[PDB]
Amino acid sequence: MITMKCRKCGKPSIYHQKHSGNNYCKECFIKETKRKVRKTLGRDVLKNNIKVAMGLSGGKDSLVMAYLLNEYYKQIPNSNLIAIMVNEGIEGYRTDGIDAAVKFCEEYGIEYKIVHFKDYLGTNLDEIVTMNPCSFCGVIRRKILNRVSIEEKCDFLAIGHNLDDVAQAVMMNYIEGDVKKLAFLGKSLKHPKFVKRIKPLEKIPEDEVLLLAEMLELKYHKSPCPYSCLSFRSEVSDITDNLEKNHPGSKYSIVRGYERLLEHIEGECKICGGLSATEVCKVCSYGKNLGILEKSKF
Amino acid sequence: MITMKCRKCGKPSIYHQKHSGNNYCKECFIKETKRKVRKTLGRDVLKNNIKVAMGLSGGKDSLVMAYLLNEYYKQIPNSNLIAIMVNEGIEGYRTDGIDAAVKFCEEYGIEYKIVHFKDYLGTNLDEIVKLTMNPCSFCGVIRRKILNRVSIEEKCDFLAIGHNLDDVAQAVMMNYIEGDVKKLAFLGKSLKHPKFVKRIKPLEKIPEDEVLLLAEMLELKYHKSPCPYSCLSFRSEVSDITDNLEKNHPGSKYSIVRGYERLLEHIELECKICGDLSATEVCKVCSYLKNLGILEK
Ligand code: SF4
Ligand code: SF4
Ligand SMILES: [Zn+2]
Ligand SMILES: [Zn+2]
Ligand SMILES: [Zn+2]
Ligand SMILES: [Zn+2]
Repeated sequence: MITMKCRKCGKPSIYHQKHSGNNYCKECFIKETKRKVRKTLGRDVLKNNIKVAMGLSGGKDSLVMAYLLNEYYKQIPNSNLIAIMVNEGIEGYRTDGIDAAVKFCEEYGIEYKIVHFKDYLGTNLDEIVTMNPCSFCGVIRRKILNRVSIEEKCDFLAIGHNLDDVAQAVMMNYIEGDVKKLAFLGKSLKHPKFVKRIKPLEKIPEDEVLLLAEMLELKYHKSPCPYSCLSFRSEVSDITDNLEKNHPGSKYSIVRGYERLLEHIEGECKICGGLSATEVCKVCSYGKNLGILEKSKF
Repeated sequence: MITMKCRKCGKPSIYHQKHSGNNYCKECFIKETKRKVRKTLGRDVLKNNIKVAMGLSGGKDSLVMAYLLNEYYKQIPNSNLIAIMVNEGIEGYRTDGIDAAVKFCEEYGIEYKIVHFKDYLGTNLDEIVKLTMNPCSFCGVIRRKILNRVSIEEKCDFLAIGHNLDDVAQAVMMNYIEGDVKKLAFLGKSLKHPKFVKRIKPLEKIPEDEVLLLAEMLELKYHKSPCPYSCLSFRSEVSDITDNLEKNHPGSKYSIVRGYERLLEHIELECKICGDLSATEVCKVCSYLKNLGILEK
């Protein structure tokens, strides 16, 4: 009686979903991942007369998200999909990673747009003499992607964050005790054409994203950062992993717990563009330390 | 340059506070622990014309908290301190635990009151017949209601509980991992309590290691008090998470707690025969009180 046949077709299985206790072959795993992503996005995102910008970085996540989104919008006529790669401009890596994303876009017919850090910002790599490097990079990338999505007049900005990436970030915000970082995430419903950040992979674990990348034979590139290595996220990932390894569905209950939390919690800027308040811009804080550069509003 | 002299007096040290990177001798550590507890309680708790009931269970925490509170209220003329021991009646050796707590109350002159679970309707002489849920949860929930009803009976202003920084960081993390917002809703709302006696935790910001070190220096005769009918492995797993986080990032337990304190201040704000209620449906928090036990007027 206790075998390993597929839950949907009773055929030999390739994946045992440790959370649910369900076995899935190649075909049934792809179908249930597509179903879960279709559920995550909803009918507001998956419909006609919709333009979706997507932040691609060459890794498994971006390419897996890019492939799934393309499969849906391929069978929708007036529903465009644009790919944005943001070249940080490092002497070490970054050059490799975007190459795998560009070659994917060519092979699958996705309109790509490579935008550089050394364009919107004057300095390509490091503001050496003081201030956090990995954070600075992520904050700017978000503002660049928002500005490119507005420029291309996109309805949504798709980001390849998986359930592990979200569970880690939630747990990090919990361990750090950040309520100010939790506050900025609060006002993210619908704002002045401020392109809505969608995460199609938000409920798919890293292992499933990786397994889906292997089965689709997607030529993804890891691209390790030569100027940033935060050991806290790798420590937090081990916490969430060991929690999942002892209690299946921990990562989901951690995330669902933050989703419920964010519901029950209660353009302003200078020169550039609105994000929260005028005061002294959080992005232009590092800009003030050097000198303000091109690309701004009226 | 790099020695080990005391941060407050420059004398050889007995404790290295791994989170602050500071060193304290016996006298300076006792003084900084007393200062932190004085800070946790405030002027409203540490003043004249108040009575403080305190849940004692015989362990280092309850005795350390009982000793500190007694030191303060000893010099305060019009302020009282009552100790309440709750024998759950769940057989085994709970008696040896209360024995250490009673013998402290005798040696230090604190008015003690031993109250039973069986005395407040039911039995619980191992009642679960064939902290998270079912046996361990039901015990903790009742204990709270018994302690509240003994404090009301003695007309106390506050109910002191021996929860330490480790105890508090773990519970917060458990509530985070479980994703409980309904259990988070119970905390707060009832901030303007009518009949409910205010639950104070003097040890709330003192880590378990400091509480234990303070117990050793004061030569307190505390009892181990182990449970023969409850062992929840999740809290022991969570404690290891909070410990390994502290061991790699000093002050993690405090930032986890301070993060929950800041969260609870910016968050969203029928029980027949007994009472409690306060924006809650059916038995409020009373696990059952129906069929298996009943017994009502
Ligand atoms: S790891 Fe590198 S590319 Fe990623 S946010 Fe940090 S600095 Fe930027
Ligand atoms: S460990 Fe034992 S005494 Fe403590 S709450 Fe659980 S059942 Fe009650
Ligand atoms: Zn199948
Ligand atoms: Zn700005
Ligand atoms: Zn000293
Ligand atoms: Zn009741």
